[PDB]
Amino acid sequence: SISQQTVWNQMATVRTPLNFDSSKQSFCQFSVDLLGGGISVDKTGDWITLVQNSPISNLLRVAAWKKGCLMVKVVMSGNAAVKRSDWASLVQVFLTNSNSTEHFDACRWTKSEPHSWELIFPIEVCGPNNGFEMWSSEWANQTSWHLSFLVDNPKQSTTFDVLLGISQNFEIAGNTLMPAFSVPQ
Amino acid sequence: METNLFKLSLDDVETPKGSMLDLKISQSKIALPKNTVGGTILRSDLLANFLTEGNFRASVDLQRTHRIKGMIKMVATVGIPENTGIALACAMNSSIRGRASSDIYTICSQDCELWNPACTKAMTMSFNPNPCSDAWSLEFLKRTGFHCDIICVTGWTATPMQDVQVTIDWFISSQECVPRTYCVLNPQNPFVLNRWMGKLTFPQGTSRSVKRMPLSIGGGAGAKSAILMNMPNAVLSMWRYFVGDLVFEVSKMTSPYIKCTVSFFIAFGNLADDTINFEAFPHKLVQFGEIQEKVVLKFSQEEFLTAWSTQVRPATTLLADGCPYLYAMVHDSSVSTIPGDFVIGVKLTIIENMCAYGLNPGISGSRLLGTIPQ
Amino acid sequence: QDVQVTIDWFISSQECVPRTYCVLNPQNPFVLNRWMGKLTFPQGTSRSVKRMP
RNA sequence: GGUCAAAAUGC
RNA sequence: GGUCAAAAUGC
RNA sequence: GGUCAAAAUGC
Repeated sequence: SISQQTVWNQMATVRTPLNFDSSKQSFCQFSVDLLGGGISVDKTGDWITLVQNSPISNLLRVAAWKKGCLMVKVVMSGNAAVKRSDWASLVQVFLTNSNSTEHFDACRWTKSEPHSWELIFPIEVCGPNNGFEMWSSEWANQTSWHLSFLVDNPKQSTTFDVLLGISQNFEIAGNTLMPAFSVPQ
Repeated sequence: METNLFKLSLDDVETPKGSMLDLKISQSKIALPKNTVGGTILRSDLLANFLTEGNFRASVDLQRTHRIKGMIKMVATVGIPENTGIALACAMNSSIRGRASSDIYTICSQDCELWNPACTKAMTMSFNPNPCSDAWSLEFLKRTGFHCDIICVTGWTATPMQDVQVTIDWFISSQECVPRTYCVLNPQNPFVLNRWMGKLTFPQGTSRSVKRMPLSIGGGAGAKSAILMNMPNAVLSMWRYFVGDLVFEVSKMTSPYIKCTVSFFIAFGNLADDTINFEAFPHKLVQFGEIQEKVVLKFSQEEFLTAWSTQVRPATTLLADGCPYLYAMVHDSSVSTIPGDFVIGVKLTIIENMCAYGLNPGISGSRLLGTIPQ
Repeated sequence: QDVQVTIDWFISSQECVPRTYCVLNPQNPFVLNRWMGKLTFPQGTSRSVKRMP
């Protein structure tokens, strides 16, 4: 085919509010629309989000019809000044196709590893065209893939990095006509 | 004495067949105000809104028929004399997600065609809106976002006496819809890219008015503080290194009265603009016939030794590109008897007999691409 | 400046063939040659629709 | 239908 | 004579 | 590669 080993590419980098009042609760909440390219956040604070203008990130935002398997990676880089006997943080991860409460969860992981953790898993896009799917289109009351998170003691489990990779069998077709992507500095 | 309703032919699920007349779905009239400047959105809407614009023979057939296994045919028409020229385009993309861009980079990847009415007095494009299969629906066109953008890329050369109107005739065709899908990791051949590679403008006079175009083509188009993007580029950039034969399409967008012989070749960026000696390089000299507006240019894979990088940082100094460039020059002069600037647009239609060694982690943003008035 | 049309007149190599009209038993194809109109369309975007009886 | 044009040039 | 009905269904 | 153009007119 066309292949290279261990070459994944960046999508997400979500950082947690610094201003967080351990009083109006313990958790912080956020979501990543893997097939849409959008980070949705809390009102808990002033969140620092960034989506990376990656070959793929770039591609999934523009390509209107998607069939195949993409590979995801979420990494927790945390607050390392916190002494390991003093860790109080879990982070509940969810995989859904809507941001609706009435929809049900596809997969559900819960990780509580001090200072850092890794999570590698497959997502597959199956749709009504010929097996092709379009981002949350009204056509077959179409959907996406969403990766939502729930952080407990967000002052500890501070940073989140989302990477994905592509499958030899990802096929697109069409152009979702999108505005200009913003490039830092 | 009774009639059976059941054995009546009221349940026919078939694609409309007929004469070009019978299979007429709409008539859009588009307005070309004589003070048009170029980069102007003449009309940007939804296809379904373009097609629902008149009650013409298969019009209800468009609306009350669930599966149409035929193709949307456009026939455009506006005549402009030979001492002026406008450069219009019809860009059909598959969805719009927000306040989107209407450049030409961003709107020419799927199915779009540029035409100078002074030279081409009647264009006909045909497309298949479900690049994934063989049938479409109006409700599809409706609830999915099929877009049609009609833009001016290089404004009037001579300003006409009063306003103008382009009338587009819309129809359903006699020919089947054929998919065009993209495997991103196992490209096809010939790979369809369709990339605005630039709007080359050559002022009137004896200036070699040398235009260099990067052959690195991932990220896409540059914007002030942003990157512009179209799938056929999105994917290319998924790879790391590339080769193949690059097939370019040079279009005249100025008035058949503005003359120039343009010289195209392939080199590197280290050369000075006063390099007497280039034309001792494989080169091809282009000249346009009065009413001729399209020259197709093919550079063979034998004009490149080794595959090149798909991305190069935006600052990389014309002295540090190790990647091949596409140089355009004036071999004579730009001459006219009316104010005007010679403008020709270049679009990389297909990379044929491609080789992609790699996978690109990415490089932030990309560089700029030419544009300007008229 | 002014212009001049020069018409060259000659006798031809080809025979003369009649064209008579029976008024009550027309021929085919019937030759009529009728100025049906001088249609003038002003510059602009006017359907400037011309109907001829 | 007539007319006309056309079925092309050089030694 | 026209019209109409009829010479029948399922995968 | 698609599109397009083209393989031409008259009774």
